[PDB]
Amino acid sequence: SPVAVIARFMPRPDARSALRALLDAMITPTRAEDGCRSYDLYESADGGELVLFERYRSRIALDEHRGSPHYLNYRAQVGELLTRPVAVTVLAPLDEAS
Amino acid sequence: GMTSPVAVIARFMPRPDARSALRALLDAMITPTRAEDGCRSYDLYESADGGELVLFERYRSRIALDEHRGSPHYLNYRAQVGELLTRPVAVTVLAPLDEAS
Repeated sequence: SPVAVIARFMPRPDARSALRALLDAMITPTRAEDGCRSYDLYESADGGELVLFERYRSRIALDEHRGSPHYLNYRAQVGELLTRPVAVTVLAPLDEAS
Repeated sequence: GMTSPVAVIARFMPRPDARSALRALLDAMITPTRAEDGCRSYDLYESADGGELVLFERYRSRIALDEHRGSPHYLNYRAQVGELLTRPVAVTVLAPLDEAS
Protein backbone atom coordinates (compact mmCIF):
# COMPACT_ATOMS: atom_id res chain seq x y z
CA SER A 1 0.00 0.00 0.00
CA PRO A 2 2.63 2.66 0.97
CA VAL A 3 4.44 5.10 -1.30
CA ALA A 4 7.56 7.26 -1.29
CA VAL A 5 8.68 10.32 -3.26
CA ILE A 6 12.07 11.75 -4.15
CA ALA A 7 11.79 15.42 -5.15
CA ARG A 8 14.91 17.17 -6.44
CA PHE A 9 15.25 20.94 -6.66
CA MET A 10 17.86 22.85 -8.67
CA PRO A 11 17.62 26.48 -7.52
CA ARG A 12 18.80 29.52 -9.43
CA PRO A 13 21.89 30.75 -7.53
CA ASP A 14 20.15 33.97 -6.45
CA ALA A 15 17.05 31.95 -5.39
CA ARG A 16 18.78 29.35 -3.16
CA SER A 17 17.89 31.14 0.08
CA ALA A 18 14.27 31.59 -1.02
CA LEU A 19 14.07 27.93 -2.03
CA ARG A 20 15.45 26.78 1.33
CA ALA A 21 12.85 28.95 3.10
CA LEU A 22 10.00 27.59 0.94
CA LEU A 23 10.96 23.99 1.64
CA ASP A 24 11.65 24.67 5.33
CA ALA A 25 8.03 25.82 5.76
CA MET A 26 6.71 22.52 4.35
CA ILE A 27 8.35 20.30 6.95
CA THR A 28 6.14 20.87 10.04
CA PRO A 29 2.69 20.69 8.42
CA THR A 30 3.66 17.81 6.17
CA ARG A 31 5.03 15.70 9.02
CA ALA A 32 1.75 16.44 10.83
CA GLU A 33 -0.37 14.84 8.05
CA ASP A 34 -2.18 11.66 9.18
CA GLY A 35 -0.82 9.80 6.15
CA CYS A 36 2.77 11.07 6.15
CA ARG A 37 5.24 8.51 7.47
CA SER A 38 8.34 10.73 6.98
CA TYR A 39 9.54 13.89 5.18
CA ASP A 40 13.24 14.67 5.18
CA LEU A 41 15.31 17.43 3.55
CA TYR A 42 18.87 17.11 2.18
CA GLU A 43 21.51 18.94 0.15
CA SER A 44 23.51 17.09 -2.53
CA ALA A 45 27.26 16.79 -1.91
CA ASP A 46 27.98 18.98 -4.96
CA GLY A 47 25.59 21.59 -3.50
CA GLY A 48 23.59 21.89 -6.72
CA GLU A 49 20.36 20.39 -5.49
CA LEU A 50 18.12 20.21 -2.48
CA VAL A 51 16.39 16.84 -2.16
CA LEU A 52 13.24 15.83 -0.26
CA PHE A 53 12.60 12.22 0.57
CA GLU A 54 8.97 11.63 1.55
CA ARG A 55 7.02 8.54 2.64
CA TYR A 56 3.21 8.10 2.80
CA ARG A 57 0.88 5.32 4.02
CA SER A 58 -1.05 5.07 0.74
CA ARG A 59 -1.54 6.67 -2.65
CA ILE A 60 -4.60 8.40 -1.08
CA ALA A 61 -2.32 9.97 1.55
CA LEU A 62 -0.01 11.29 -1.17
CA ASP A 63 -3.00 12.75 -3.08
CA GLU A 64 -4.12 14.46 0.14
CA HIS A 65 -0.68 16.01 0.67
CA ARG A 66 -0.78 17.37 -2.88
CA GLY A 67 -4.11 19.12 -2.15
CA SER A 68 -3.13 20.51 1.27
CA PRO A 69 -3.02 24.26 2.06
CA HIS A 70 0.74 24.12 2.66
CA TYR A 71 1.46 22.20 -0.54
CA LEU A 72 -0.68 24.48 -2.68
CA ASN A 73 1.19 27.52 -1.39
CA TYR A 74 4.54 25.87 -2.10
CA ARG A 75 3.47 24.75 -5.57
CA ALA A 76 2.33 28.29 -6.42
CA GLN A 77 5.83 29.64 -5.74
CA VAL A 78 8.45 26.97 -6.32
CA GLY A 79 8.74 27.11 -10.13
CA GLU A 80 9.96 30.70 -10.11
CA LEU A 81 12.99 29.77 -7.98
CA LEU A 82 14.36 26.94 -10.09
CA THR A 83 16.60 26.45 -13.13
CA ARG A 84 14.41 23.52 -14.21
CA PRO A 85 11.17 21.95 -12.92
CA VAL A 86 11.15 19.82 -9.76
CA ALA A 87 12.39 16.34 -10.60
CA VAL A 88 9.86 14.10 -8.91
CA THR A 89 10.04 10.33 -8.69
CA VAL A 90 7.23 8.41 -7.03
CA LEU A 91 8.37 5.08 -5.58
CA ALA A 92 6.80 1.79 -4.64
CA PRO A 93 8.60 -0.13 -1.88
CA LEU A 94 10.09 -3.52 -2.71
CA ASP A 95 12.03 -4.06 0.50
CA GLU A 96 11.69 -1.30 3.07
CA ALA A 97 12.51 -2.41 6.63
CA SER A 98 10.40 0.51 7.92
CA GLY B 1 32.00 16.66 8.64
CA MET B 2 33.19 13.04 8.51
CA THR B 3 31.31 12.06 11.67
CA SER B 4 28.03 13.54 10.38
CA PRO B 5 25.22 11.31 9.10
CA VAL B 6 24.79 10.99 5.36
CA ALA B 7 22.32 9.48 2.92
CA VAL B 8 22.71 8.06 -0.59
CA ILE B 9 20.25 7.68 -3.43
CA ALA B 10 21.26 5.13 -6.04
CA ARG B 11 19.17 4.77 -9.20
CA PHE B 12 19.42 1.72 -11.47
CA MET B 13 18.04 1.49 -14.99
CA PRO B 14 18.16 -2.20 -15.97
CA ARG B 15 17.78 -3.58 -19.42
CA PRO B 16 14.34 -5.24 -19.54
CA ASP B 17 15.95 -8.69 -19.86
CA ALA B 18 18.19 -7.97 -16.88
CA ARG B 19 15.58 -6.70 -14.43
CA SER B 20 15.18 -9.93 -12.40
CA ALA B 21 18.97 -10.31 -12.34
CA LEU B 22 19.39 -6.76 -11.03
CA ARG B 23 16.74 -7.34 -8.37
CA ALA B 24 18.64 -10.45 -7.18
CA LEU B 25 21.95 -8.55 -7.11
CA LEU B 26 20.46 -5.73 -5.06
CA ASP B 27 18.54 -8.16 -2.81
CA ALA B 28 21.81 -9.79 -1.76
CA MET B 29 23.09 -6.42 -0.50
CA ILE B 30 20.22 -5.86 1.90
CA THR B 31 20.98 -8.19 4.82
CA PRO B 32 24.77 -7.54 5.07
CA THR B 33 24.31 -3.78 4.55
CA ARG B 34 21.55 -3.42 7.16
CA ALA B 35 23.84 -5.45 9.48
CA GLU B 36 26.60 -2.82 9.23
CA ASP B 37 27.09 -1.05 12.58
CA GLY B 38 27.00 2.25 10.73
CA CYS B 39 23.98 1.65 8.50
CA ARG B 40 20.84 3.39 9.76
CA SER B 41 18.67 2.21 6.84
CA TYR B 42 18.91 0.60 3.40
CA ASP B 43 15.63 0.33 1.50
CA LEU B 44 14.79 -0.81 -2.03
CA TYR B 45 12.05 0.68 -4.22
CA GLU B 46 10.90 0.66 -7.81
CA SER B 47 9.95 3.87 -9.61
CA ALA B 48 6.21 4.32 -10.18
CA ASP B 49 6.78 4.01 -13.94
CA GLY B 50 8.75 0.77 -13.45
CA GLY B 51 11.84 1.97 -15.33
CA GLU B 52 14.15 2.27 -12.32
CA LEU B 53 15.05 0.48 -9.15
CA VAL B 54 16.07 2.89 -6.39
CA LEU B 55 18.01 2.40 -3.16
CA PHE B 56 17.69 4.91 -0.38
CA GLU B 57 20.52 4.47 2.12
CA ARG B 58 21.27 6.22 5.40
CA TYR B 59 24.58 5.97 7.29
CA ARG B 60 25.47 7.17 10.76
CA SER B 61 28.57 8.96 9.39
CA ARG B 62 30.51 9.51 6.18
CA ILE B 63 33.10 7.14 7.68
CA ALA B 64 30.36 4.46 7.78
CA LEU B 65 29.63 5.04 4.07
CA ASP B 66 33.33 4.61 3.35
CA GLU B 67 33.28 1.33 5.31
CA HIS B 68 30.27 0.22 3.25
CA ARG B 69 32.06 0.98 -0.01
CA GLY B 70 35.00 -1.21 1.08
CA SER B 71 32.88 -4.19 2.15
CA PRO B 72 32.93 -7.65 0.51
CA HIS B 73 29.27 -7.38 -0.41
CA TYR B 74 29.71 -3.94 -2.00
CA LEU B 75 32.76 -5.00 -3.98
CA ASN B 76 30.97 -8.10 -5.31
CA TYR B 77 28.03 -5.93 -6.35
CA ARG B 78 30.25 -3.26 -7.98
CA ALA B 79 31.94 -5.89 -10.14
CA GLN B 80 28.64 -7.04 -11.66
CA VAL B 81 26.09 -4.24 -11.66
CA GLY B 82 27.07 -2.23 -14.75
CA GLU B 83 26.64 -5.17 -17.09
CA LEU B 84 22.89 -5.30 -16.28
CA LEU B 85 22.12 -1.64 -16.96
CA THR B 86 21.35 0.71 -19.84
CA ARG B 87 23.55 3.33 -18.19
CA PRO B 88 25.78 3.54 -15.10
CA VAL B 89 24.22 3.65 -11.62
CA ALA B 90 23.19 7.20 -10.81
CA VAL B 91 24.47 7.92 -7.30
CA THR B 92 23.85 11.00 -5.19
CA VAL B 93 25.40 11.52 -1.79
CA LEU B 94 23.23 13.63 0.51
CA ALA B 95 23.84 15.79 3.58
CA PRO B 96 20.82 16.08 5.92
CA LEU B 97 19.38 19.54 6.40
CA ASP B 98 16.30 18.35 8.31
CA GLU B 99 16.06 14.60 8.75
CA ALA B 100 13.77 13.35 11.55
CA SER B 101 14.75 10.48 13.83
